[PDB]
Amino acid sequence: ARIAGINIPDHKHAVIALTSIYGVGKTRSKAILAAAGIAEDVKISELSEGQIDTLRDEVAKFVVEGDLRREISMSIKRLMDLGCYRGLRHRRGLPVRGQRTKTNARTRKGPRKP
Amino acid sequence: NQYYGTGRRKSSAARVFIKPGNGKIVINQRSLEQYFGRETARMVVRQPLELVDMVEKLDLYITVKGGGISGQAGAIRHGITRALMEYDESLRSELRKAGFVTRDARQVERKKVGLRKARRRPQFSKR
Amino acid sequence: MKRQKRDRLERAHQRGYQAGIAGRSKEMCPYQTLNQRSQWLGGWREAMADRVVMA
Amino acid sequence: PRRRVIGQRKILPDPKFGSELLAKFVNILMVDGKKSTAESIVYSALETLAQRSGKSELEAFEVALENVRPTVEVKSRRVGGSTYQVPVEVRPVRRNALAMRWIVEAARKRGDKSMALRLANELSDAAENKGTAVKKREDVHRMAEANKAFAHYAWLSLRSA
Amino acid sequence: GQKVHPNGIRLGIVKPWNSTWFANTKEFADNLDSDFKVRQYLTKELAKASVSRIVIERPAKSIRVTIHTARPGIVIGKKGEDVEKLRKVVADIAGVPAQINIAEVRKPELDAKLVADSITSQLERRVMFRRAMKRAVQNAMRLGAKGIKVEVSGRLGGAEIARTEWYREGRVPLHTLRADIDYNTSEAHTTYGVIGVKVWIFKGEI
Amino acid sequence: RIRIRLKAFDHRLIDQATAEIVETAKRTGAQVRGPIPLPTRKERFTVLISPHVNKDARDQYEIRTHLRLVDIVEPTEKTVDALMRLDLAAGVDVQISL
Amino acid sequence: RSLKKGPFIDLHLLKKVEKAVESGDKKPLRTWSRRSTIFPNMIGLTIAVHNGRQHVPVFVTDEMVGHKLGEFAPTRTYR
Amino acid sequence: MQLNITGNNVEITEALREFVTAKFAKLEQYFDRINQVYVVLKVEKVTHTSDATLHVDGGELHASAEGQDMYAAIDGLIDKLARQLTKHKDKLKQH
Amino acid sequence: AKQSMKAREVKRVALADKYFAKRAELKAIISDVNAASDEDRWNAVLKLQTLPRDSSPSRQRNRCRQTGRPHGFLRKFGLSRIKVREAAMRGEIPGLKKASW
RNA sequence: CCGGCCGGGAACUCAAAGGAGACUGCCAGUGAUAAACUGGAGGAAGGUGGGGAUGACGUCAAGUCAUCAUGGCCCUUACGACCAGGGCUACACACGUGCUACAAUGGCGCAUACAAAGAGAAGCGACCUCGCGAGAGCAAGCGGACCUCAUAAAGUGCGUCGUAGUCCGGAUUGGAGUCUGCAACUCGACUCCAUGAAGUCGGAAUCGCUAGUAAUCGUGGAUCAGAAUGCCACGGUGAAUAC
RNA sequence: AAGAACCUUACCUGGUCUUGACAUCCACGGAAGUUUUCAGAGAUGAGAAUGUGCCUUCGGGAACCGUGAGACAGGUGCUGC
Repeated sequence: ARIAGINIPDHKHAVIALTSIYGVGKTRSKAILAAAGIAEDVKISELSEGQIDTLRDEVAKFVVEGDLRREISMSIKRLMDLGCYRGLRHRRGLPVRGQRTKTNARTRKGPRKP
Repeated sequence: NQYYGTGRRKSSAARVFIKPGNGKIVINQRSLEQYFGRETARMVVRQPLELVDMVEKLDLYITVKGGGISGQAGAIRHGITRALMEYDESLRSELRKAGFVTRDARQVERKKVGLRKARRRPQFSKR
Repeated sequence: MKRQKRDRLERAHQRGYQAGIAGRSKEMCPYQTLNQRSQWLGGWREAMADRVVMA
Repeated sequence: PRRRVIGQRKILPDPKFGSELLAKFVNILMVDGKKSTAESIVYSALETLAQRSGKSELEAFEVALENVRPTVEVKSRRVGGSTYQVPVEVRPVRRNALAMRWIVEAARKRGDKSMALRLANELSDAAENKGTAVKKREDVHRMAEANKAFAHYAWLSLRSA
Repeated sequence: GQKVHPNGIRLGIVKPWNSTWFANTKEFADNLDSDFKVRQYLTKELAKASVSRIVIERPAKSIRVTIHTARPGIVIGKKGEDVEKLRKVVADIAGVPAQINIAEVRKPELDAKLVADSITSQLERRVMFRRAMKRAVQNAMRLGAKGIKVEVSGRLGGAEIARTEWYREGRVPLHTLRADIDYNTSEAHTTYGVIGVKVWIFKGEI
Repeated sequence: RIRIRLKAFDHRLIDQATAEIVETAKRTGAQVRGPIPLPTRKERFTVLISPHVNKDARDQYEIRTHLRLVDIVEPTEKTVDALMRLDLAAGVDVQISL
Repeated sequence: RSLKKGPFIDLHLLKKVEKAVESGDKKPLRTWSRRSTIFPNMIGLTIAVHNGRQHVPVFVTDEMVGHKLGEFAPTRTYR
Repeated sequence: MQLNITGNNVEITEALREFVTAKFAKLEQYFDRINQVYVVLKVEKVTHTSDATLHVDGGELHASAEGQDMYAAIDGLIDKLARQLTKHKDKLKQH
Repeated sequence: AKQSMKAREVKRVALADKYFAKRAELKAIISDVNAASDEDRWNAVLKLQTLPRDSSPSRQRNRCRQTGRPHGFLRKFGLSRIKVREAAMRGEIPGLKKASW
């Protein structure tokens, strides 16, 4: 119950249980078990350590927690350093993709202060 | 010999051929149980064969098409009663009483304009 | 969309009963046919007693 | 309505048991226009009502139902400034449907894992005179019997049957 | 502005269509466009000819304009030359050739287009609209219409407020679908603005 | 072998032009497979009815395309030219197939 | 995230760059083609993208290559 | 009670919105609990007219006042609304 | 509705039929995957800017042909929703009548 | 080659032209012997059978001078005409109409059953290869009861999830793409990987709905190069209640 | 509004045209049309080649294109009171 830095659930099935890693979801999580020879419905208590070490270097291929967080921070901070339109929206907290801003915009905005 | 009743219900039409035979019911070259006989309202095809007797008396070759599950089911329920035409108003006079011969002509209504699904109106509300 | 409720016979009753209770001691707002006037007045006189039993 | 003692239609009986009361009960918790899974909830609940009660299923449901069917029901009326509730007797068609609505709501509460387990336990305590729908039954009888002093004019339940 | 068009509500039942051509969906629009332009063109050109209604048919890459008028002598002109004078300019703006016909009405006091053109022209030359609007009703009813209703609308004598008048006489049942009602509408461009004239003429039941 | 399919807007005019071709193909030759009806196309057009606002006031319309088959089984040379120079009742459109 | 094959430029921007690069680093290039990409032989230039009422100059930097010219010239002004 | 102001051909200035709002608030406080109020200002070449729609627990109630200077129309509309409110209020007291 | 706009529409019809469907080979034949994906293809997507911009079929508006009204059009009829009611109730569009079912 | 697949058949579904049928026609009672009402029979349907179209005289000096037409006024080297770029998509906020949820009557995975209506020629686009996929290449067929869009979905059987912000929810954002069109930056749609917000059923106030209705589930059309959570249609499942 | 990237588009900033983008009347030239270059954001302006029948009245009769004088054209500009 320690891969990629954390991986601590138990009593869960394996392909759902790997998805607490920041960088994996239900497709890459099936790619890990299908690429590491593990059936998808086993539990983390039911894995033996001679499988779990073969899953640690398996998930060491795709980018995980820290490298992905400083990577996405490099992307957003890069755009804000260029000062393009997208990064100009990132510097101000408005929708980047071109959503409606007259009415909703409220996930990127936050709560409503007035 | 062989006797026929048409029967239809809710955009769904049956063709019922009844013969003096065993107690088997065939629907669209399948059996009843493997067509819908554990699905929703399987009783409504054996139901007109309950006020009359059917046990190993008459086998049924039914081809229903169009509509859905209970539309085909009520279609067959009308088709069997229509196919009790050689078994006369001794049986159909006692088969008026429990229904079974009205076509049950309730069709789905058309969507009216301005209304959303023919009665629902788009909520002039004060809040 | 269906047909009238209790075809003025014992609706004529409860009109005479409501009109009996809410004052109207005229007994001079009935129907004019006999089978409805008879129990407009019937509900009226059944409503006088129900006025004595209360305020 | 103002008019129309309406041309009334009947219902289909239940397939697995010879009952139309049971088919009405399926139509009560038939949420969202979907009869088949409500039939699976009802059958799955009467099975464990039989195993958790010993006796048969139709009599299990009916004995479990007659401890929540009511007799008197309040009707809220206002005259002048007051707005008091007046006990009307429930008519025996409305009676069992008003029982089953309380069973089904009290099963939508109470939350266990499954709906057949919730409704099975709720019918079990309805046999036990213990659960929620008997508390609502006794609330209705306490407030109609508490407001019993009103038997009057014409706006409710003419002479007899 | 709340009634159905009483010529259009009964288009399969009583009245015939003004166009009797089949066109598949690739040529239906243009086949209706040139169909429009010969009606605009003939309506503009034959304005003195007292035209009732023109019916366009398209047999086999050709065209036929049947011209319903009251005075076919002004239409054919001297010797019949003006028919060909119309037919060359019809064939230029339609699919060449053209077989135009005339189908005159011998009772022009019962045609709703010609009554409305009559009241239109008389209001253009400034007659009293009760005299014109009433004289149309008289001239239909003493000639054999089972009903008529004329309505004029607008300034109607230079008033600062517009109003309508209408002088029905007899039966004009607008809701009976088998009832034959010739409705038509014309417009009179007076120097105070537009005066709209619409006339219903009820004739029979089948 | 001739597949004559014809479509029009009025049923009481296409059933007139169909009787104007069965009497042809039975007047000369024989073996016609009946006036076969086909399903009617029902193009529906819903338009707004005011020149401005009042969206809910509409006007629904339809045109009807009626179709009929003929199916001449054995053609005669009087029949294939009897189809020619006889194409009247404008409003009916005809197609021959071989 | 569009235009599968080849970047987009106009001929009056491509020929205007290939004219004004071999002719030395010069005056800022007035451009109206906002919709065109930024090629790596445009690095080092002051191009003035038209935003609607200005021609705002932006020095083309190395990171700006995959973007377009209108991306670095805002149109609406807020506060 | 939130007052919504709108104007057909009447440019709603900030001094105009302050006064109308004050008058509406004063009326709302005096007669009944009011949920929402819509105000419409129209100018038709001579007539400065005003419409108001109050949404109150009983329901909608509306009034309209023509004036000379807009302010007069607003005052008339507010007095009319107050009168309507008195009627609705004890119309649903009626003990 | 604005004769300027109406003539602008027929100008775009004229150039849209003049250039493309004759020089649609610059994209429908050249700008493809083949063994010709060199600077002939870049010469093609380079080339379509030289053509008049008002030659593409996607600058058409498909207006009404009695009024030029840009909104509310019918491709079957060629008329806007006002004029097709005006001609439908008159009896112009053949076979068209009011529908009810 | 058990595929309506093939000779064949014209019964049946169906197509869609013509007819028949339902009119208080018959019976019993009530009623001024009247109109009518209540109940019964027969019948597919019984009391204007269900639904639509149809909107009286008028009101609101309601809406439209930006569909059009038109009286008057105003501009006519500009309020007219052409082009590029932008804006119509801005956002402290307020209101209206909707979609998706908050889950176990469910989510997910596998297997599998049943529709009606419609559209299609610079268009709809099989099959077969390549791609995880949006899609790409070749390319038949079809101006269509034939060919294509086009696998209906809810449902059903099996397995798992065990009541948690969870295997709910799918917002936002990053990366990589596809298609359309000269051209997806402002500002398109979609796909893939990742990210995983609010939300645990909504105060005061408020709306629709009486039966194939409500409520849910999918499908199609127009407008359209591309761009529906809207509109207009169609079917599936299908209630409660009216004293 | 039954579907605003351009167009639509009516609004804004700039770049231009004036009997005009669209219609008629008068005169003078030219077949119309077609391939390509330069400049420019494009409109536009400059070109470079190609092209020539319908009736003999023949400077034409057409269709089409340019320049010139106005009568005008045009206006989604105001008034739905």
